[PDB]
Amino acid sequence: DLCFTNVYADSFVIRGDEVRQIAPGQTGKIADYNYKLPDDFTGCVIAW
Amino acid sequence: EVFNATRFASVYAWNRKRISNCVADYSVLYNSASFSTFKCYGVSPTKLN
Repeated sequence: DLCFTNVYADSFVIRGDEVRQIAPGQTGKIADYNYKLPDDFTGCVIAW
Repeated sequence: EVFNATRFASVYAWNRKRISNCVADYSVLYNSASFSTFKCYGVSPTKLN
């Protein structure tokens, strides 16, 4: 029921154990040195 | 000594080890240690450093 303003899709591949690190306030190898989400992140994280 | 231990204890006889006088630089675990679960309760993870 919504319209989205500035839609960006960020795609990558990680380990199964590192999927938990894709979150606004996570630490770890991926969250620190590879890909960090903002604290006020608005959007959806999808992993398969 | 903790995450690379050869043998772990049983859950009913879980082992407790004191940690003192050391620098908690957990980034050294990035190379070899992969964790399925990492949940902190009384502190945000990004503040641990």
